[PDB]
Amino acid sequence: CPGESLINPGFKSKKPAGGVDFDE
Amino acid sequence: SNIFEDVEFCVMSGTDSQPKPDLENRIAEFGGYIVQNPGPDTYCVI
Amino acid sequence: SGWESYYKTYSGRDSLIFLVDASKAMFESQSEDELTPFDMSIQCIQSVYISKIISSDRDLLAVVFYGTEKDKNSVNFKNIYVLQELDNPGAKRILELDQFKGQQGQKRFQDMMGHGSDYSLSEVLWVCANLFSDVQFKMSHKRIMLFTNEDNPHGNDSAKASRARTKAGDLRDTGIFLDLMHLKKPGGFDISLFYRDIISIAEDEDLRVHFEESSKLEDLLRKVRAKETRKRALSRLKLKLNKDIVISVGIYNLVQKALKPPPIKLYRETNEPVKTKTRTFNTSTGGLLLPSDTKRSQIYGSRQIILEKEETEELKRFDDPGLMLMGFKPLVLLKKHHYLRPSLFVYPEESLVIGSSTLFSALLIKCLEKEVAALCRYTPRRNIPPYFVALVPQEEELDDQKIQVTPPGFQLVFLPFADDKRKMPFTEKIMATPEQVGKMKAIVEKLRFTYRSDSFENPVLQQHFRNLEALALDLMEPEQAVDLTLPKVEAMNKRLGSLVDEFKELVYPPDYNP
Amino acid sequence: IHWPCRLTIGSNLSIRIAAYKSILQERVKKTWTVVDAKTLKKEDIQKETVYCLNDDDETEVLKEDIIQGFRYGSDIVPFSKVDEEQMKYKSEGKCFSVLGFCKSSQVQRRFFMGNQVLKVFAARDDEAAAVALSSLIHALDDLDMVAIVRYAYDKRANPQVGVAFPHIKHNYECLVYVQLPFMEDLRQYMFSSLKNSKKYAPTEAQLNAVDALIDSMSLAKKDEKTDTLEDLFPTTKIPNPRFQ
Repeated sequence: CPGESLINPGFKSKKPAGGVDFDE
Repeated sequence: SNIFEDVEFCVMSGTDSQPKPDLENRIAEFGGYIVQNPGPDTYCVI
Repeated sequence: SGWESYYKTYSGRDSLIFLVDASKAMFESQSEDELTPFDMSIQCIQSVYISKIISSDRDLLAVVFYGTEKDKNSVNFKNIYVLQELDNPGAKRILELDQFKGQQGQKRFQDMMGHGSDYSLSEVLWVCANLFSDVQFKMSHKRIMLFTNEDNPHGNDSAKASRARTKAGDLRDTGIFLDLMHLKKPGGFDISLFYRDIISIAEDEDLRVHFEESSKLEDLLRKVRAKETRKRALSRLKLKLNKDIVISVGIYNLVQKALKPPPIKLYRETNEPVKTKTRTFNTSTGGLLLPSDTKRSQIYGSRQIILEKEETEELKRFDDPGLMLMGFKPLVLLKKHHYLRPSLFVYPEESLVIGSSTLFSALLIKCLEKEVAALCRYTPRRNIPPYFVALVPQEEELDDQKIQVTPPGFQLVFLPFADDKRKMPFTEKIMATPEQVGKMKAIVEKLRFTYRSDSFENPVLQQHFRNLEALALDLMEPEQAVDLTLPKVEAMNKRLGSLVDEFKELVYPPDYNP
Repeated sequence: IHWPCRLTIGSNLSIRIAAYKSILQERVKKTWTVVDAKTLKKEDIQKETVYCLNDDDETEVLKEDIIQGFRYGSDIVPFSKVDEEQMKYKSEGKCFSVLGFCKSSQVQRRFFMGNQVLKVFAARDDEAAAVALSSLIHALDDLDMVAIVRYAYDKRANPQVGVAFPHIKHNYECLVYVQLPFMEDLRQYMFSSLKNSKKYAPTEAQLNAVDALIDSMSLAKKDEKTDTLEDLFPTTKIPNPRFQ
């Protein structure tokens, strides 16, 4: 299934916390 | 031996030639009291 | 009508096995300022080991090497060396794998296992299947990730290729999922040449020739430090629209505080876990005292009130555990600032009671249509005071990727009691002039940013995990995690060129020292 | 009791503020003491803790020979308390800083964490802080945005990330702060959808019956058609029955 973490199957992969990202 | 007894030694990181387990075994062979962590009664830590 | 009309017609634990090629082709590196493919495989294995240790330590991992002069396995198949059998990950395994990490590690590999020996895939798949069968714990998933940089290892023999194909088919049928992490190769790596019949699932665009290393390597190298808990129901309660109408529901916690792992006591000398035991005995008799012989006492101004333990438990008994439904309240009356406890999630069960799912779905649909929430008394367990809660319907939501982001059901929010609120001191209302509001609006707009539910990391927990990992693996120093929670005031000042000074002049009199 | 601090947008703008615990769970202030049945004295009863190793002789271990440790996936990692304090994540206590401003719709109440809600006003005496906080609250309300702030009661307290949003009333205004979750706290649970479940598709009659039940069991009424809802069952104004 797309967007599935390769480490723990059945769990949703999450990108690293980007913190505060001010917009243009 | 009879000279290396009743002494609290502590080994946490041995040299490459003698890794920690074998070095601790050698220390025990001499009769020393091995302690996995330092305490209030310890001659020194190696 | 004769013999015509009377006759008709989440569980277990995940596992993973690392398969690493030992051919000389994996050892050579293309130019300098680059890491050899075997080193990349080892780095990925170590990262996966750390991620499994932190996220879920109950999983099973194994490491097997093929194409080596030496061999080791429960079946004695040649050129097969099972370095680590399927077992729970540990620091010792990571330290053992660290031996081959360095260039001297590569030389140690060459001296202790060899390289360049011929091999057959069928043998490797046989040993992998045997390893999977050896363990006894329930197997929710079975995965084999093959790290190699060769397209068709059997480029001269067809019998070996046929054996590998049939064994791959057999393993796929048994319920084993196979993935390939193709590494660098000077010419070019293509999956359709030989592995098209081995990979369990083929992506939409994978038959093309691959030049750069596999993309999954980047994901694998991305260490994740966060405990993972499988779906589990906190309780299976019984919603009661009436004394006769009843439906079983399950309660979950979508948001739960992440506490650091509890510590334990170790004996300093031997460094092994010790046992904790507590007991109570009479100061005079000096004999074991059971809770039955004790009593509960409370003092109130020279007066002692004494009750039995059963009486103390009875004090809090109001009604049997469950959700006793009441009328429906418009969602407007649920004030945002009236927050007491983290919300819970209520979902149908259909197991304890048959036919509850349809009623729950109808209630959800009509509550969403009417924009109301079910007010109900809630008793999580026996001998607990009841609490008034509101079930606000939740509408299922999905993103462009068709991946669930908001499960359907009810959101249970605890409504504070009268005594939960607190009185506040009187404060005179002072109104700021429109110019000040405009300047502050400009500042706010200049400091706008999109917020995501997972945009921040708990610095304490991350630092604790990094420290524990460094001590376990004897790292020279522990990596200092960047605190994303910090305001990063440099960019804030850069954006606010002169707005801060103008606002201060407008609103702060000349004589003021914050 | 008021908690004083400073709301700091950056390194140049700072507004003196005082925070009060608007909402807090109410517990019994008096504990239960254990006494012997025959004799009603708490002195006689006492608690003793004994530590022993997992050995047949069950050797007793003194309190001074115990070291704190943690589990690292079947491997035990000693971690002394002094080492923990030395390597503990240090922070600047009593900090209230604004990380940024985000649209209100982005923050949903279902993600609220913690066990308390704070209400923040300007300092007790000065009026400059009052006007500054009023301007900030009005700007946030007009733009429909909420601040993402970092909260820390003291240096010992663990820092947290929360949402502060305006709250304006006819007689007083303030900033309501509620803690927000970290990525670790979030739980990723998959639940099968009910809308497309054929076996779980109620019919028109069932929907009509549910609608009739919902209508008949309304806890809100119209106040003489004056566009002012009246709450028939205001549970928020009921004292906790457990204390009574």
